[PDB]
Amino acid sequence: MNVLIIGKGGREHTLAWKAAQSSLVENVFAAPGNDGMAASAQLVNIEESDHAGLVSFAKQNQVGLTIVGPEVPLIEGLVDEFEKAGLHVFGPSKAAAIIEGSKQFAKDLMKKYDIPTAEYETFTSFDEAKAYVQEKGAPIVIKADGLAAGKGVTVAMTEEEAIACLHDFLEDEKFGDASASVVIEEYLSGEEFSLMAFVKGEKVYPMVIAQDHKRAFDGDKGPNTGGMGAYSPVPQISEETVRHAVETIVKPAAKAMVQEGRSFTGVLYAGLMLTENGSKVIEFNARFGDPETQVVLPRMESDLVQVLLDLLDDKEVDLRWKDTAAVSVVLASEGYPESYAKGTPIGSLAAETEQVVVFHAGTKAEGGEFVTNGGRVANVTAFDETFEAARDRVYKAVDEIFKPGLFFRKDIGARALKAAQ
Ligand SMILES: Nc1ncnc2c1ncn2[C@@H]1O[C@H](COP(=O)(O)OP(=O)(O)O)[C@@H](O)[C@H]1O
Ligand SMILES: [Mg+2]
Ligand SMILES: [Mg+2]
Ligand SMILES: [Mg+2]
Repeated sequence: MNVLIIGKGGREHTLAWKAAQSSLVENVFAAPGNDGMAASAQLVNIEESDHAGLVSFAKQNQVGLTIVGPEVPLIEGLVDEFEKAGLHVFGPSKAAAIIEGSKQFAKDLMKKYDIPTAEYETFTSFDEAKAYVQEKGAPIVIKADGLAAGKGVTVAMTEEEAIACLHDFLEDEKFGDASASVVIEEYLSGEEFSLMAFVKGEKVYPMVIAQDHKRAFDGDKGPNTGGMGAYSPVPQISEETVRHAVETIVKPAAKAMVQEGRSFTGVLYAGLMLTENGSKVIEFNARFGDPETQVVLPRMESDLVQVLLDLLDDKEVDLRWKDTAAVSVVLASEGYPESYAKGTPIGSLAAETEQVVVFHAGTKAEGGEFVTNGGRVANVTAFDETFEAARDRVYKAVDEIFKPGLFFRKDIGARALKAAQ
């Protein structure tokens, strides 16, 4: 079988990495992919907005299974297109991807279907939003409805902070139609973790959970990021905690989507907040998370390709997970999240430490080496029998392949490790 992974970041590398270990697969294509990915996936110069060249390529090159990595193509219906071409593909329809694409939709669905989440309202009028902020007071969370790039959530500690954001979103339309509408919801606290699951209709197959550092600098201070590293398992969250969110959140969400003419096949991502009231939904994503995938896929014992195939056909799925833990650290470019440097030489990026994989997020091959090719560059990930073992090993390799121009956090998984004792 030929498999087509789509996307260009660290998640897609892990996908190409895992698919390549599969015994069913003759060829793995990544489109576009990136240059660190090349031992795993024959790259393909079709960009991922290129739904037509992707469909055309896959149709003509006998792709038996396409996996779609990023959410925009899904939100914009790349899946529907492949199915029109008769192509076998893993991911949600444009109708299903709405569960991530419109946060209003997901807030409303959870409400309608009694799924635990922050209390909220959604606004299209700035005046009415502001009056609601002034009624509820701060803390309060201001969320753009549509994608907005990850940089469209503001946790406001003051009403002035909230009203400012409502001004950017609604009066200035910072994010266009993405911010044409706004979710305002209650501030929740606690441990945040990712619960991803393989979903098709009402069938849910949970994956092991992960946790990431969304914040730029150590001690979790600084602007937000797209992930500065993560790890799995999450020791300080019980096994019953997870089994419970699967039954009261994830399966109900899957079933809810079916019963709204929006049946969901793909990866459903529940980012969850374990509050003093129990687990609550911060948000759904409609695909593998980044960088959650880099620490979650390697722990899967099963063949992913076999797994997806049994899911798409409607057969018994045999999903087995490894006991080993994995921990991953992001090497980011100086300036990130804000304006960052492109072109920095960072060497071979290939550690000597064993039981390590560097998944490339932003990198180009140039000069026999790698240049920085993005805000977040690499995902030094390591595996081991227990958390802190793997945690110690990552930073070993972190300290091997590190080159000037990159930074990172030294405290990944540290707070979890402590609070786990
Ligand atoms: N209600 C909330 N209470 C506390 N923190 C929140 C809330 N909503 C979001 N956050 C924080 O903001 C981040 C981004 O919000 P999220 O809803 O997950 O949207 P995005 O798709 O942009 O990631 C989260 O990962 C979490 O750390
Ligand atoms: Mg998130
Ligand atoms: Mg999201
Ligand atoms: Mg079989």
